[PDB]
Order: sequence, then C-alpha cells, then structure tokens
Amino acid sequence: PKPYVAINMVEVRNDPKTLELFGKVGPKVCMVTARHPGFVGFQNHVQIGVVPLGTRWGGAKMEMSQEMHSLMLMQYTFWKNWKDHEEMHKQNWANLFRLCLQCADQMIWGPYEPLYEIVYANMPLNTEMTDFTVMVGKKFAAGEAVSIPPISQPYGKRVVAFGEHIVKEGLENQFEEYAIKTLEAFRSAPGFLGGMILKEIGVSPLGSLQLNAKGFHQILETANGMDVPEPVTIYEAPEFRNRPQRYIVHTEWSDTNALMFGLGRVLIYPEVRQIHDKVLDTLVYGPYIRVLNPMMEGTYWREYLNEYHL
Amino acid sequence: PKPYVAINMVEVRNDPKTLELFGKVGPKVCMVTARHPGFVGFQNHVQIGVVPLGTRWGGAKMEMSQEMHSLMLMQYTFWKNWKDHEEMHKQNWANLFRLCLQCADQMIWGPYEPLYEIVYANMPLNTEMTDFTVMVGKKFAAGEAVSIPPISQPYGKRVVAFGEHIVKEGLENQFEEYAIKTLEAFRSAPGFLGGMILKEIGVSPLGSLQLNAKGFHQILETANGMDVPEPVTIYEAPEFRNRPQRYIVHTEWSDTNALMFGLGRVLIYPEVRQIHDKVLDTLVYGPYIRVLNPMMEGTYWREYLNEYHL
Amino acid sequence: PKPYVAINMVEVRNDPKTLELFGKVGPKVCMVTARHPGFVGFQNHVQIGVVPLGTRWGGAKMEMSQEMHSLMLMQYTFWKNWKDHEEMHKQNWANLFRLCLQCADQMIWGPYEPLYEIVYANMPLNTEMTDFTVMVGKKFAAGEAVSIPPISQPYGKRVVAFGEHIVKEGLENQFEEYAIKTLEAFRSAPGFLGGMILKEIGVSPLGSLQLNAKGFHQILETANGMDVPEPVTIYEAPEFRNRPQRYIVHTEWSDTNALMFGLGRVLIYPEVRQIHDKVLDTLVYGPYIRVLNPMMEGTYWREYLNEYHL
Amino acid sequence: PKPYVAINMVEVRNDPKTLELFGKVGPKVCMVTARHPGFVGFQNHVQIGVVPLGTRWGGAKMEMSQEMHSLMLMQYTFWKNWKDHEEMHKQNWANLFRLCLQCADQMIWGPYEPLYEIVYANMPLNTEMTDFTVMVGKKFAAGEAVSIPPISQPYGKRVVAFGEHIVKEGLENQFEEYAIKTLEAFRSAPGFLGGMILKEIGVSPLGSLQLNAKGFHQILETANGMDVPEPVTIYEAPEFRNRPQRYIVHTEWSDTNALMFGLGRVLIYPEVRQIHDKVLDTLVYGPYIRVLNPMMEGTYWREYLNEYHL
Ligand SMILES: [Fe+3]
Ligand SMILES: [Fe+3]
Ligand SMILES: [Fe+3]
Ligand SMILES: [Fe+3]
Repeated sequence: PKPYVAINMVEVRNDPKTLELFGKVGPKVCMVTARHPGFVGFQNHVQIGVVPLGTRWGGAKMEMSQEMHSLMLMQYTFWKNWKDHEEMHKQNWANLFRLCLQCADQMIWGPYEPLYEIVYANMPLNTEMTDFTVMVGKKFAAGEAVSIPPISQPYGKRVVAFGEHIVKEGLENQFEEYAIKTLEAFRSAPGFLGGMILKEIGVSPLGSLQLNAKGFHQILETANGMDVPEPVTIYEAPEFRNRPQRYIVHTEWSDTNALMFGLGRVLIYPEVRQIHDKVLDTLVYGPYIRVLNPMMEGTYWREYLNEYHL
Repeated sequence: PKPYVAINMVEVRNDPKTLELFGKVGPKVCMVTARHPGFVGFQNHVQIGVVPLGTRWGGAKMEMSQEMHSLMLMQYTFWKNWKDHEEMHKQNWANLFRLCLQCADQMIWGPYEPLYEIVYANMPLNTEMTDFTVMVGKKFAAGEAVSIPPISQPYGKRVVAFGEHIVKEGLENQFEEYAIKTLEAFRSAPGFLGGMILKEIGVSPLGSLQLNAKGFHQILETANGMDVPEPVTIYEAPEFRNRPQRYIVHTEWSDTNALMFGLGRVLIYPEVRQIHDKVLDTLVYGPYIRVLNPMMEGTYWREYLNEYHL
Repeated sequence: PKPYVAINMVEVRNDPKTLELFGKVGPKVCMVTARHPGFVGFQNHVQIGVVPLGTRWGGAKMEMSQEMHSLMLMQYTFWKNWKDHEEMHKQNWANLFRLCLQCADQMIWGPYEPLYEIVYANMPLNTEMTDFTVMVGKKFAAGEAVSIPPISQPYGKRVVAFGEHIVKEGLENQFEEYAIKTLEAFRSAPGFLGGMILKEIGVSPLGSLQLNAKGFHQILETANGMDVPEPVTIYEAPEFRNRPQRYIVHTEWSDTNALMFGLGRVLIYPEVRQIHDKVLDTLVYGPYIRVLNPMMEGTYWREYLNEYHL
Repeated sequence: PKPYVAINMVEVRNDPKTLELFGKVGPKVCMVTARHPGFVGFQNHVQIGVVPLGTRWGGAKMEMSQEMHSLMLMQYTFWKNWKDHEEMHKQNWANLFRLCLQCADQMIWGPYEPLYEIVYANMPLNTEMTDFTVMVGKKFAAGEAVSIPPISQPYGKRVVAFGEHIVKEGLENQFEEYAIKTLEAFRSAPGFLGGMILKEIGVSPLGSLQLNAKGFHQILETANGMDVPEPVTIYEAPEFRNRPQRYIVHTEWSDTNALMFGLGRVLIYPEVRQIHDKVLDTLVYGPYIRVLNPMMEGTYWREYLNEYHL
C-alpha cells in the first residue's frame, strides 16, 4: 500500500569533512529509525542542480554540484502511518538528537521536515543491471510480460526531478487530476523510471528541532547532545500544515538528458503540453524543479508500496 | 506613516559578471518603480551569512560571502498602500519584465516576492558620519535631545539581521506583543540601529513571474523579453497568503559583533531572555537569522515613515 | 557675499612627472593670484569619473582615474568681482604665463577659462573631523543649533558632482527656479555637503592663452616663457559669452555612493523627480555629470561667501 | 549597584583550532550561566601583553600576542551576590563541566576562578561610535551634560590594564584609599575609559575543577564529560581566601599608547606620582600590569552597575 513520507531537509557544507561525517552518521540514524515497526525504508538525496527551462533560471545547470559551497539534502523516510514517524522521533529522541548534533558543525539551514501523503505513485522496485534477468523471468512466469518495469538502478545510478508546486485554494482536485495525467504521459519518455505526487499534510516538530522556549535553550546550550532537551513542543505536525497546498512532483530518470527532454514533453510535445497546461493554471508558485541524486536508500520501501519483491 | 513592503527574493550566481550586471540593471528597475506615486523608496540586501547561535548552524558564519557560489538577494520596496506595488507591476509590466530577464543568465531561484504590513517600526533616518552635526543641531534646536537617533550609515556601512519566524494559528497577538518588547529591549544594546516587524499579507504574482499557462510559456519562449508575455495571473496577492503566519523580524546593527552580542541578549541577559521566551513559545518555525548587507538603498523611505527629513 | 568664479580647464598627462610638476607649480600660481586683493580663494579639482545613470554612459564609472592616460583639471578661483580676475591676469601676466608654460610638456588641451556668476549657493565652511566640536559649540552659543552644517572635509576628503547643462533661450528663469528647488531637496540626502549653481558670463582671453596673431606666435616661439608675449587680445571676456546659456550645477558629497544615491533622488524619489523634470524640460544639452576630487583648496573662499569663520 | 565578579583564568594553546573551538563553546557557557537570575553579564579577555615600565620587564611588550604559543584568558562574570555564582555552578554542573571539557585538548593551566568584591567602580556604559549621538542626547535631556562618559567601544575595540597587587596585612585601608585617588586622577588622562578595584574574597571550587579525591578521579577518567563527576568539594569559596590580600586594579583605555602614558602618570606626573607612592608603600607584590583585549562581552553588566541604559 501507499506509505506516508517525511522529507528531512537540511543545507550542509560541501566539504570532505561533511561527506565523511554524513557517511558515518547517516547509517546510524537509519538504524535508530528502523527500531519502529512502522518504518518501511528511506531514500536520501543530494541536490546536484536545477532544471533551467531554457534561460528562466539561466544561472543554473542540472549538474552544478562541483561549483557549490553547500549542499541541500532531502532525506525521505517512508511510514505505514504518518503518526509512526512522530512516535519514532518521540521514542528515540535522545539517540536521534545526539546523532543530529554530530552534523552540527556542518549545518547551514534546517532541519525542516514536512510530512506528506502520496496522491499517486508509479514507482517500480529498484533493480541493479545484474538483476534484470530475475525480474524478466519472474514477470514472464506470472503472465505479466505487459507490466515488466524499467531498470531503475539504486545507490546513485539514476536521477530525480523534485518539482515544487503550490496550488491555489480550491484548485487541488484539478492539479491532482492533470499532474497524474502528466506523469502517465511520462511513461512514453525514454529513461522514465516512475514518479509520485506528494501532498504536504504537516511538519514534524521534533524532526525540525522545534521545541518550546525551554527546549530551544537546551538545544543551544547542549555539549554535543550529552545534555538532552526535554522534547516538549508547542504544536503537533497537523498544526503546521502550510496553505496554500504544497505538492512535490517527484519523477525519476535514467540520467539528466532523459530528465530534461522527458520533462520537456510538457513544453515541446503539443499533446502533453495541453495536459500540463491544466496543471500550470492551478499554480500560485512553480513549477521549480531541483535535480537530485538518490545516493543512500532502503529500496524495500518500494516492496511495501508494490506489495512484492524479487 | 508606516509603508507596506514588498521583498523581491532571488538567488543569483556569485560572479563578477553578476555584480556588474546587477549594478547596471538594479538602478533602472528603481527608476521604473519610481514612475508610480505610491513608491516611497527601497532597501536592497545581499545575504552575507547566518547567525549560528553557538553550534546550532555550526557550518555557518555571519560573514560567509567569499566562500559562496551563489548569493541570496532581498530587495525591499516600500509603498504607501500594498496595492500600489501591484498596480506599478501591471502598469510597467513590459519594461520591468525586460529588465528582470537581463538578470536571466545569472538566476538560480526566484523571483519570489511576498508582501508585508509593518506591525512595528523603530527605524531612524539614515545618516552619513558627515551628517551627525546637522542631525544633533536640528534635534537640540527642537528640544528633542532625548530622541536623537544613532548614526545608521547608508550604502553598505551597517548590517541587517533578517529573522524568519512562523507562528502557530491563534498565537499571532502573543508573538507581536513580545517581539515588540524584545525590539524595545534592543535599544539598550551597543550598535543597535533600529528594527521593524513585517507580517506577510500576500505574494505578488507579477513580481514572482507567476502567470497562467499561456503567460508561463511566453516567459520561457521570449528572446530576452522582446516578446512580452500577456500579464494574466490565476491569482491576486491576497490569494497567496501563507498560513501559518510568516513574520520577518528585521533589525539593524553597526557591525556583525554588535548584531551577535545584541541579538544574543535574548540568550545571555536573563531579563531579555524572559521576554523573548514568550516569542519562542509561539513558533512553529524559527528563529532562523540571516545576516544581510544593505547595499543600494533609497533612504527617503524612512523620511516617509518618520514624517521628517534633515 | 557671493563671489564670481573662474574655472581654469586643462587636460594633462596622467604621469608621476605631471603629479610632481603640478604639486610644485600649482602653489606658485595660487601665490601669484593672491597678489590681487579681489582674490578670495580657490578650489582645484581632478576629474575621477562620470556618473553613468544606469547604462546611459555604460563605459564610464564614478572612479575611472587609475584607468586613464590623461586627467581633466577644473581649477576654480573666487573673486569679489569678475573683473578682478581679468585685472590679476593682466597685472601678473609675465609670472603667470611662465608658470603656465612649466606645465607645457604635460598639456593635451587647454587652458580654457570660463567665468561665472553664482545664481545660488548653499556651500558651508569646510571643517576637518577635529573641528566639529568648535563648530557645534560656536553655533549652539549663537542660538543657531538649527543651522549647524554637515562636516565637509577639505583637501581630497569628499567628492564633487560637476553637472553640465545648456538651457534653451527663454527658459533660463525656469531652469534656475527648479535647479534651486532640486538642490534644496538634496539637503535631505545622506552625505550632501552643499551645492551651487554657476551661470557662465564670459571666457577669460588671458586665462585661455587667446591673444592676437602676434601674441599667438610669441606663445609658440617662447623658450619656456622667458620670451613674454605682449598680452594684447582681440576680445574681452563678455565678448565670448556662449549661447545658449551654460550652467554648472556643482554639488558636494561625502563619497561617491552618497553622490550616486543622492543625485539619484531626481530619478528614484517621485516628489524630487517631479521638481527636476522642470529642469530637464529646459535643456538643449545635458545633464552630463563629471565626478571630481577637490584636492588643493583655499577654503577661506567659503568664509567670504558665508561672512563668518570658525 | 556593584555586582560581585568571578574571574575564570585559563591558559590555552594559541592555535586556529583553539580560536574556533572557544568561539563555539564560549557562547554556550554564557547561555548556561544566564539560566541563573543573579547573572548580570560578562567580560571575556585575552592577554595580549605586559606593561614593561621602561626595562623592568624588558622582554615584554604591550602587544606580544602574535609571538606567543599560549594565551592567558581572564573571563569575568558579574553577579548580584557572589553566592549566585556558586549556586549557578552547582545547579548547572553537568552542562558546564561538559562544555569546560570541550576546551580540554587546548588547556595548559587552569581553570582557576577567584571571586571578588568591587571596592570602587567608575565604569561607564559601553557605546559603539554609532551610539554617541544617543548617549549625548539622553545625558543632556536628563540634565547630566556634566557627567557624559567617554566612548568606551565594546567587542575588542579598546584595551584593559590588569594590575596585580598584593597588600601587606593591615595596609588594606591605605591601599584602597590611594588606589581610588589614583583612578580618580586617571579621569584627566586622554583615552581613559574607566576603572574598578577588585578585592579577592575567595576561590570557586567548582569553577576551579577542585573536588574531593573521588571527584578528581572522575574528572581524569571521564570520556569528554559524558561521565559526570559528583560535585563534592572539600571547601567552600571563602575557605580559599588568599592572604595577604590580593587586588586587581582594572583600568580601560582607548588604545595601548593611551594606557602607557595614562598609567604612566603615576611615574611622570609629579602630583599623581605623590598619590600612587602611597599605594606602592602598601605592596608585598606588584604592581604587575597585564595588557588585556576585552573581546566577547555582555555589556549589560554596566547597566546593572550604573542602574540605567540607553
Ligand atoms: Fe524524521
Ligand atoms: Fe515588485
Ligand atoms: Fe585665471
Ligand atoms: Fe564560574
């Protein structure tokens, strides 16, 4: 079934010290998160660029990463129920807070952790190029040759388009209908690996290090987290539901050229342009498309979604 | 009286080509804006850093600017009525659109242009060090020695703290009361040059290049703006009023040390810490404090605010 | 009272030999000029740049001086009566001519020496930063706190805007009225140090090395001025009064940023733009604004103007 | 009213790692200290040199800092009652101990934290150069033109003379009388910014990491303070009151030349030399004068002392 998604957003220094530190701390955070039986996996991204749409963001490129002093991270965790994420943070607050503060000397902004429901998902199981023989054999044996997925390679071997959209009050149904029809049209595009539409439903206070005044002071005063703030918040996640309605349109692509020309169908393929025009007519903000590299992931989140495995 | 504020937010390449281009285009945009009789001046900023609050954002510094591949700009325009800003953009769309696109090859994100009401302002006239004799003489002649302002030097010779806050629904009155009391306490801090509290009331669609589908395509297709999009929007500014309520707490300081230790009173001076704790107990997001350099400005916005001049 | 002004204009090589030579000869010319009891002081300038007004003169900058192979000098002398200047040149012709020819191997153009009446002056006494205590004390003791001037620092520690204007026949009264109202509006601008409006009334033949044919040959033939031309002219200064009417709008500023944003009020502050539009509607030429550095000066010309001293 | 003073004394490596670490840890220690309502502010110093008094310490200079492998820090905290300091250390022992040990790899000697009563204080509010207009205006409006203080700039923009004195038993009253008369004479010296006389009344055991045997072992054995020693001491602060009586004569100066020639009045101005000779006749040790730079400070301690603010 469809999980719920938490996206931990942080901006960190683009330094070898930061790469090394996150490679040591990130796995520990995933191990703590996996103490909760509602956790069904994760997908961690580094922003590598921006889709320029001709010259609209002419200072940007799809691969800018080398040039940048900081990195935006978008760390997705997947949950059977969105309250499972909030419960996991409360139950594991001390260990999580301490791991979060190991990243302290590297952080510029965040963490900020919006929570999402999935409106639509066409997200296949990941497979390595070594695995396609197994996937083809098992799909043929089940009489499902017609629904064999593309090869969506894990661990940094494909790219993500992270499309930010904010929708005028009352046009949410129109946005969802025509964003789904757009993602269905992308199934024709070479190197399309799937997509999903995320609808923001709140912001995690503990995931965002947002406490009451006493907690805020304890966060600032702690010697590397040894001194644990009391995790008392002034809100619960649904009380920070941004309006107007935020969506992320998340698509996955073999590489940045497939992304550019595949997403480009909304501009250059008249029949797809007509569908996506209905999406554009709902927006107060966007589209703004970040290019992400999905580096570290727990691909079993898609086994939960699709209710099968290889 | 209190003007309304539009803050044009953009992220641009940190290049000599971008510095030169903005120094040529920026003044022209100000001249077009000044065609509207509701325009009362402007204050343009470049973000130079982040207040780290000890190690909370330990990868940031108050002066990071040299290290960065891109710059955030926050370009304030001041208006007798917020609708004057919307009318100016509509009446001058072609010339503004074309100037905005000269910056095209330098832009990474934006423009995004929220509109604000001023809740509170203690913002003196700017003066050069050469002017303090005039300011002192005129104040003494009026028997107003008690209200002589500090010397708030224009054109890059002071710094700004840009404090982002998002307030839980129903706690806006509490936030405003205690944010005002905090800014009043800052009058005791060495190098405090004034502050104001901005309350977000909408987002300018034309200022944010947010049009209907037809307009969006014309923006992407134009050869440097010669081809002018039809400025038809799917919303007006009040239909993009973010909830929960956004505020900017804008303070001005002689230098970054005065900023750090002056703002720091909310953490290290017990009587001020007790005031600001009431602000902290209202927040769903923040505080997050950007350090800005106010470079190009039309200081006469403060003549409008304070209803006098030297 | 208002003196009359002679502005000796020359273009010289931008060389260390030229800087050294002018530093030795300039003071001697001032000492010769001071033989005449009508001489009330001087203010010598080097042009350092041009106000570009956005991209209108996009090859220019306010500080270009380093990049230039030649320098324009504008050497102001101040006189109780304009005929005093002409009498001084006639009475001191040999010594002045010989000092002028010491600069010979450095001159590219000039000298050209227009004469001016002052239409309007708001030009304070100069003071060093060490003097402001005296200036404040003396003004307070006189009950004149309201009219304390800004600190207008002498000897290269401020900048000058030299605004060239040529006015259509019959629109001189309109030009003068609204140029005065513009300079009055500049009193509100940070770092404004005063201004004056100069109206060209003739050209000095002896100051311009303009003699009859016999004199011209003696100028060309002289061995460094030992051989003195007979100072016979074919005109007197009022017979070279340019039409249409030339004006210089001379303003003084703390620094080039204060100059750019202060003069900029005629473009970006709607109420001042409306005043200065009446000036623009009188022009056949201009505005063209040179940026000058007032290096060597006899500040006592302002003691004569203002009829007081510290 | 007069606060009491704790001076935390440590010697640390003069390394970029030590500068960075103290810039991150110091603010956190101040925030923990500010949990106690008796805390009224702080003034942290780095020793930059020694007053050589001709050739008496001829190997020393007033600015030696660049040449040195280690730095002496003198971190002043100010308290309504000296017991407030002892209570703050006891109540916040775990968080303070952990922050103190983050500095561990940089420490050579200390911490050693004597406690003081203020015998005499002439210590103005600090002001930035931007603030002097406000300070002058508010003092004139209060009828206190006669008592306007000098501009004592915060955050590393002045220097401190830290004068060590030890007084023969029975000569304390003579020392205090003539040390006060000496500091009154310094009001005549250019660049004098105030002074105070501190009389040592004890040593903080917790501030000095002086515990019983069990605590000492736990201090040595702790993994970076995670393992918290039991804060059991063998003495209270008044049981480590050094005899004979220690004083610090603390004076503040615009710069090191004003310090040298201003303090020098006790040697070179006969009438002041006669006053200070009465101080010299009381000493068993001293004077020994360290030159300090007051870098990070909570200037509101002077608002408590003087019972007003700007
Ligand atoms: Fe989370
Ligand atoms: Fe705008
Ligand atoms: Fe002349
Ligand atoms: Fe202590």
